[PDB]
Amino acid sequence: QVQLVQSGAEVRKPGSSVTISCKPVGGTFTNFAIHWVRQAPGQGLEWVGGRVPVVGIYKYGKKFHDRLRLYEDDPMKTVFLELRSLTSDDTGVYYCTRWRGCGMCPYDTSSYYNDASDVWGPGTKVIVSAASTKGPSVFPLAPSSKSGGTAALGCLVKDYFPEPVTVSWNSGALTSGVHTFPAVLQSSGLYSLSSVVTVPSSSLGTQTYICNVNHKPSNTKVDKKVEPKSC
Amino acid sequence: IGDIRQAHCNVSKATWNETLGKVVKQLRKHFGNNTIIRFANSSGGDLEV
Amino acid sequence: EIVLTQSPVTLSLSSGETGTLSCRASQNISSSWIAWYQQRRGQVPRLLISAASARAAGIPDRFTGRGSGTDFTLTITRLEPEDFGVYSCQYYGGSFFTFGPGTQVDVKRTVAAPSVFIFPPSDEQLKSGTASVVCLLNNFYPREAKVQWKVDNALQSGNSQESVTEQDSKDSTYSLSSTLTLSKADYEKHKVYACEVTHQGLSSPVTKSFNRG
Ligand SMILES: *[C@@H]1O[C@H](CO)[C@@H](O[C@@H]2O[C@H](CO)[C@@H](O[C@@H]3O[C@H](CO[C@H]4O[C@H](CO[C@H]5O[C@H](CO)[C@@H](O)[C@H](O)[C@@H]5O[C@H]5O[C@H](CO)[C@@H](O)[C@H](O)[C@@H]5O)[C@@H](O)[C@H](O[C@H]5O[C@H](CO)[C@@H](O)[C@H](O)[C@@H]5O[C@H]5O[C@H](CO)[C@@H](O)[C@H](O)[C@@H]5O)[C@@H]4O)[C@@H](O)[C@H](O[C@H]4O[C@H](CO)[C@@H](O)[C@H](O)[C@@H]4O[C@H]4O[C@H](CO)[C@@H](O)[C@H](O)[C@@H]4O[C@H]4O[C@H](CO)[C@@H](O)[C@H](O)[C@@H]4O)[C@@H]3O)[C@H](O)[C@H]2NC(C)=O)[C@H](O)[C@H]1NC(C)=O
Ligand SMILES: *[C@@H]1O[C@H](CO)[C@@H](O)[C@H](O[C@@H]2O[C@H](CO)[C@@H](O[C@@H]3O[C@H](CO[C@H]4O[C@H](CO[C@H]5O[C@H](CO)[C@@H](O)[C@H](O)[C@@H]5O[C@H]5O[C@H](CO)[C@@H](O)[C@H](O)[C@@H]5O)[C@@H](O)[C@H](O[C@H]5O[C@H](CO)[C@@H](O)[C@H](O)[C@@H]5O[C@H]5O[C@H](CO)[C@@H](O)[C@H](O)[C@@H]5O)[C@@H]4O)[C@@H](O)[C@H](O[C@H]4O[C@H](CO)[C@@H](O)[C@H](O)[C@@H]4O[C@H]4O[C@H](CO)[C@@H](O)[C@H](O)[C@@H]4O)[C@@H]3O)[C@H](O)[C@H]2NC(C)=O)[C@H]1NC(C)=O
Ligand SMILES: *[C@@H]1O[C@H](CO)[C@@H](O[C@@H]2O[C@H](CO)[C@@H](O[C@@H]3O[C@H](CO)[C@@H](O)[C@H](O[C@H]4O[C@H](CO)[C@@H](O)[C@H](O)[C@@H]4O)[C@@H]3O)[C@H](O)[C@H]2NC(C)=O)[C@H](O)[C@H]1NC(C)=O
Ligand SMILES: *[C@@H]1O[C@H](CO)[C@@H](O[C@@H]2O[C@H](CO)[C@@H](O[C@@H]3O[C@H](CO)[C@@H](O)[C@H](O)[C@@H]3O)[C@H](O)[C@H]2NC(C)=O)[C@H](O)[C@H]1NC(C)=O
Ligand SMILES: *[C@@H]1O[C@H](CO)[C@@H](O[C@@H]2O[C@H](CO)[C@@H](O)[C@H](O)[C@H]2NC(C)=O)[C@H](O)[C@H]1NC(C)=O
Ligand SMILES: *[C@@H]1O[C@H](CO)[C@@H](O)[C@H](O)[C@H]1NC(C)=O
Repeated sequence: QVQLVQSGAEVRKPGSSVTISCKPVGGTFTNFAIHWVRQAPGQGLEWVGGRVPVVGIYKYGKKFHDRLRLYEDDPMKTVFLELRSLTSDDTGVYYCTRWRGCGMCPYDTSSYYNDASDVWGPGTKVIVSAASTKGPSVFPLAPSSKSGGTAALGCLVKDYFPEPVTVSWNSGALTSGVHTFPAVLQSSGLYSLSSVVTVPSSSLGTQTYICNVNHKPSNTKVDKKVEPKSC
Repeated sequence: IGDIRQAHCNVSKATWNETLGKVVKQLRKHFGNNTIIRFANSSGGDLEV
Repeated sequence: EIVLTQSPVTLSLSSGETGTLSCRASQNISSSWIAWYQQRRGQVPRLLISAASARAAGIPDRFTGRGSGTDFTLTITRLEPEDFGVYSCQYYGGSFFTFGPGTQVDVKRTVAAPSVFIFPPSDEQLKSGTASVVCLLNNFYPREAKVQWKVDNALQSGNSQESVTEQDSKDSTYSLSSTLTLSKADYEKHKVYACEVTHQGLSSPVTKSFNRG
């Protein structure tokens, strides 16, 4: 049984370069090839490159010439991925993949490259965004006539970073009906999301509704009230 | 540099089985027709022996 | 190049129900260079079947693989709520590996139309120079809802991103959040904003509109 251990997440400015480590644990090093599979946020899997560690049997993707460079370091027994000229397309989670086989057979000195991947690294989140630790800017999503007994209201979190951001309603009081959408990466390089909830229209002007957005790295805690206007 | 494993020497089992089956008949000419002979590994002593 | 395509984009299945995913290759490929992966909730992908038929280590009997030449199928006789998510097929033959686009599976449920809402921007955000109109589709089961923004009945494109939650555990419903983002001046060049929802269980495309004021 083998295992793959990667690096932690990183954030890089656009146009710069990033280097990701991957060290196998308890397996043959020079036999099977290490492939790299990435996943842009919300899209399918994309093959990056593959390389037998020391033998050098490698080949990169058509999309990654003059920007990718795979190398290794056998004193540390760790392979590395290097990607240059970073854009917001290159944001995603990068996986260290490998095949494992037999284990008991040691006399196999050959090198393999055309295989699947049953051994996967936990992943390394690479974020391409030219910005710094910025707190959110909560904006209300007030209900109005624009339905049939039940209306909807929410808060909009915009222009922030790291994204562990949590949203609660009335300090954990309102839980049912709450739908907090996943964060999206804007073209400007700042995260954004929105969390809404459905309430009966009879308790619009009666029950007070406030959000509780807590951005931990920036140490920001915002309690914004949702007040209807109805246009 | 790279993985490590012990040095070894490979001999095809079919050719060695045939070679032993051919030497045993030449050995029976001195030690008996329709008799059995054995051979185990070394006894012991010097590493070069 | 060698590129793969997956047909049953979203395949709904209940407990014990049987499904069959497909993975068509462009050229003719050998039946020893196709693998199937399981990806549940943005976690690590797990190799289901290698060589389009060889079931991997520990992969249960419910996953059977077939295919030859151009089309490759993955048949799931029965499934727990354990094996739900996105399935991908990989061609691992030549010097250039390529994956399938992915195919999500859903817990099969009765049809449900989305409750649509629309949220105008706040004046506090208008003091910052940006405008964000939100269109919401809540608690609808049949995936593949179509959201189209109309500005004075003129269709827009490009500046309208959207995000969808995962399939809810209790009621097996989905929710979509489309965010239309414009600038300060582009917000004032019109006054009628709306979003139209095209949906299966919705017998007519519902439009939720409002005016600038
Ligand atoms: C000295 O001497 C010594 C001794 O002799 C030596 O050593 C050696 O070496 C050699 C080399 O050189 C080597 O060979 C090698 O090996 C390897 C290993 O193998 C193993 O494994 C495998 C795999 O399988 C899997 O599965 C199974 C079941 O089915 C199992 O059993 C296993 O284990 C594995 O596992 C997996 O799965 C499972 C499930 O359950 C799981 O669990 C795990 O985890 C994993 O995942 C196998 O197959 C094998 O087996 C075999 O063998 C045995 C022995 O005994 C036998 O018994 C059997 O039967 C078999 O065989 C048979 O069959 C086959 C089928 O095919 C055939 O082939 C043959 O012929 C016969 O018939 C074991 O176990 C391996 O792998 C190899 O192969 C490879 O390579 C080659 C060359 O290159 C080729 O040809 C082939 O084809 C292959 O390849 C592959 O891969 C690649 C890349 O990597 C590719 O490209 C290709 O195409 C392929 O792939 C494909 O297919 C596959 C399969 O089917 C699949 O998977 C994929 O996907 C695709 O489709 C070779 O063979 C040996 O081993 C050694 N030995 C020892 C002991 O050590 C030395 O070298 C000498 N030296 C001097 C210099 O002299
Ligand atoms: C023992 O211990 C030693 C001490 O540490 C250690 O050094 C030894 O490790 C390393 O062994 C290597 C053995 O090759 C040795 O060579 C290096 O190889 C590098 C890899 O790039 C080349 O090969 C790949 C893949 O190889 C294909 O062909 C082989 C042939 O047997 C085959 O077996 C493989 O399977 C593979 O086939 C491919 O196609 C198949 C088709 O079906 C497919 O099935 C396979 O899966 C596979 O894909 C190849 O992909 C490379 O890219 C070629 O092709 C692309 C695409 O067209 C082109 O764009 C490229 O330009 C390139 O074309 C060239 O090759 C093709 C054939 O593929 C040919 O047609 C073209 O005409 C053209 O020649 C490429 O071929 C390679 O990068 C190394 O290059 C130099 O620079 C390195 C980076 O700095 C440096 O580390 C190297 O040392 C090296 O030399 C430089 O530094 C020297 C220092 O002494 C100096 O003297 C010299 O002047 C230079 O400055 C190099 O060629 C490594 O050198 C060696 N050491 C390392 C890595 O440090 C270790 N060995 C073992 C066995 O254990
Ligand atoms: C001919 O073949 C025979 C077998 O038919 C073979 O006899 C065996 O030799 C091995 C050594 O090659 C013996 O194994 C050792 O046994 C002793 C106890 O008798 C152990 O203490 C040894 O382990 C020690 O060293 C290890 C090395 O790391 C340590 O890890 C361990 O803690 C011990 O310190 C070792 O196991 C074996 O007992 C014999 N007997 C048989 C029948 O297996 C013989 O060597 C071959 N060659 C010759 C010249 O006859
Ligand atoms: C993958 O391989 C298969 C089989 O070799 C290829 O199928 C072949 O496709 C051609 C058309 O491109 C078929 O020719 C047609 O034959 C019929 C009957 O003779 C005739 O009426 C048509 O007018 C046409 O000539 C051919 O028959 C068919 N092979 C077989 C065995 O049926 C397939 O095209 C290959 N894939 C790719 C991408 O090339
Ligand atoms: C010793 O090595 C030689 C050469 O690597 C082997 O000869 C090859 O054997 C294979 C398998 O029969 C053939 O397919 C090749 O055509 C042979 N090559 C040559 C040049 O003859 C030989 O079999 C090996 N012997 C042992 C016992 O491992
Ligand atoms: C003993 O001699 C006979 C006749 O010369 C011969 O056929 C036989 O092979 C010899 N012994 C053996 C068992 O080889």
